[PDB]
Amino acid sequence: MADLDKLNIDSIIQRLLEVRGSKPGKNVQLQENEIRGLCLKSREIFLSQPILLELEAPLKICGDIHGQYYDLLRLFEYGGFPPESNYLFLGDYVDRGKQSLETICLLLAYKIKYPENFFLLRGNHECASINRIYGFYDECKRRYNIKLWKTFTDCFNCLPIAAIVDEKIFCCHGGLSPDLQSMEQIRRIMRPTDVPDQGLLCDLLWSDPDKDVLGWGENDRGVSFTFGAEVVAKFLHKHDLDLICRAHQVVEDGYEFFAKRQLVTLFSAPNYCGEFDNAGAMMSVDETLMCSFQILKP
Amino acid sequence: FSGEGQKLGSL
Amino acid sequence: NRPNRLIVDEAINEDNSVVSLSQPKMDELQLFRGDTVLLKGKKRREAVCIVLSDDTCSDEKIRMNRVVRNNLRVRLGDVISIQPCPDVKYGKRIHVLPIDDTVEGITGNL
Amino acid sequence: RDAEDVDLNHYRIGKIEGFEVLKKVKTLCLRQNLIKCIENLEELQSLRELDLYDNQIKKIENLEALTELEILDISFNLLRNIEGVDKLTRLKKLFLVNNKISKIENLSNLHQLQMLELGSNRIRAIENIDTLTNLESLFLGKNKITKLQNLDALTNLTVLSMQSNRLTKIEGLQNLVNLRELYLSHNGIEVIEGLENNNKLTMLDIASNRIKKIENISHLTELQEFWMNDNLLESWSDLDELKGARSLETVYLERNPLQKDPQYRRKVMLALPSVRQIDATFVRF
Repeated sequence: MADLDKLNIDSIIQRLLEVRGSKPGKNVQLQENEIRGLCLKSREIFLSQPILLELEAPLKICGDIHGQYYDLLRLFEYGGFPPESNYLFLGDYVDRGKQSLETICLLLAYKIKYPENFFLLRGNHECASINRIYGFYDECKRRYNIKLWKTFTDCFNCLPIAAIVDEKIFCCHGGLSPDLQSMEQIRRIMRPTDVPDQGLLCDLLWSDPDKDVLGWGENDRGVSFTFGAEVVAKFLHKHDLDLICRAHQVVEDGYEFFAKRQLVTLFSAPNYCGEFDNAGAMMSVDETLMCSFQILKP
Repeated sequence: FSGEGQKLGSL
Repeated sequence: NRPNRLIVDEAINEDNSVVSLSQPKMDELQLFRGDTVLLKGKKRREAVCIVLSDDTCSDEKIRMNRVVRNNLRVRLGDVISIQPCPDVKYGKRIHVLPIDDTVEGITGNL
Repeated sequence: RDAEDVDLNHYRIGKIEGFEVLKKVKTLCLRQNLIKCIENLEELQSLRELDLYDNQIKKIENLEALTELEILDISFNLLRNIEGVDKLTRLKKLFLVNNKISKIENLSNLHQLQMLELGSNRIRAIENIDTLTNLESLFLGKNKITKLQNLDALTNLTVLSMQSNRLTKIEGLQNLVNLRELYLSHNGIEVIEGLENNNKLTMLDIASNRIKKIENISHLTELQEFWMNDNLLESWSDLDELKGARSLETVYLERNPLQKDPQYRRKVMLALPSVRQIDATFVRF
């Protein structure tokens, strides 16, 4: 971004590359005035874009990084580091651990240097509240003070919500929703925003692509409305949609194609909580809307 | 002369 | 007639939207130091500004700067009525344009 | 030579070597580890820090044998319980928060301790939270108990943090002789005690305080952080008291109903130039 901001962005990129291929947990901190200016610029840029973004084909969209610096670095090394490749996370981009801050800083730096080669989203694990995602709020409270935490929360609330790949594949966090009607109210819903417990964005971030329901029902979050196969099919038919991205789940195969290859549940969460050996994967979207399952380590 | 057509001076 | 038409005195401050109002002026009128009131001028010249609290800079007369007088098309000592202007909200899409005689010389996005 | 730090962060291996071979290991980091725990904890006597996050083990290993430890980062683990932490009285730091912690215990007392964090437990059980008297900084926030255990015994601590705590009942705040830092965000206390007793605090947190005015803020010419977040606001008397002083830096009103007019914000900013920061946007001063 700015001269000091761009220098800090280059330094953070170099630090992440030096921490690439190694154990996760990078932080990538900064100064006080410089970080305040960078956060203000990032909030302004993210709020500048609409809630419904559009991807630039081709791109290497990853699954749920779960706030892992090692996973993000591996995706950058394999799927293409920024700004050499466009990245679009489906959701759950931040989670428990001290490695989500580095990924967020890298994404912000890439967007500042090239907004057409950087994108990320939040799900049930990367929510703005510590009730659903304490891997950010509690981490900031323990490490940093409250002013920087408030600035980060405001910047995150000033971010976009969804993305689309050539109007072919929907880059959603989880599954469909019964509350989502059209894009007119989505683009109208500007900053600020957050993942709720129930509704449409709540079902996108917390719920996953449901098949036991038809129009609406309960979800894994317990309050979300995991729209069933019928609701997703009706939404795709009305909106001429073909694919929807799913994340925020422990995928044993990483990338699962659901709804007859219409819900690519790509998840980049390797070894979720250790016990759940969830596989990592990415959605390699080519220039001709060719969705490929780029699996990764578990 | 035009209204809401040019990119404005963002702060 | 009405007491609200206070004399438009001269303001020592160069701020355009600031009028040095007497303690009696700020008190007898509902004029706080941060009250956005509307002043009506000649030929339907209405504007909203701030009312500064300066008892020593006003004696029953609204000390107004020359910029304020020029913008409002009013002279010194004018009995200008002042009314509250709380309906002034943020504009949606306000069209603006510089003055050719005034933007002549200031190059770039001035 | 012997490694001075054991890093097991996402090691993707159930067995970690160098714990006993390298007795000079001082940073036994296993944050976001794919393994259960780290063995040979008591084998390395010269261990300073021991991080274990996202640990697959449901129990601790040699949690009491390391009597020479300095930092015990057992935070963000999936362990069922944390026991034996009260035995090591020489542990200068302890981080066992943001973990499952179905049985939060072994936090009775210690001789040489400086940092302690064993909150965010699934069970709201606290055992002897105010037993030691050698601490200088207190972090009692994020308490799962509906009420605080004891806070009047802390008379030597210069830093108090009780933010985002579910302990609605918080008393004994006036029993402290002095405290340089005192955070009472979401403490559930109607009024702030110890304002007259501990008046040497440079920071103050109200967090939408039900009190209309601030407790002796005009005479408080030392607090540089007068924060009242998510205020209604209660009244403007606290604002007048804050404006009376000039040695404040951070001032939060905050997000009150009087901010609807943009002219009100400018008038407030002009009125209070002595505050270095204004809630979110720092005052130009």
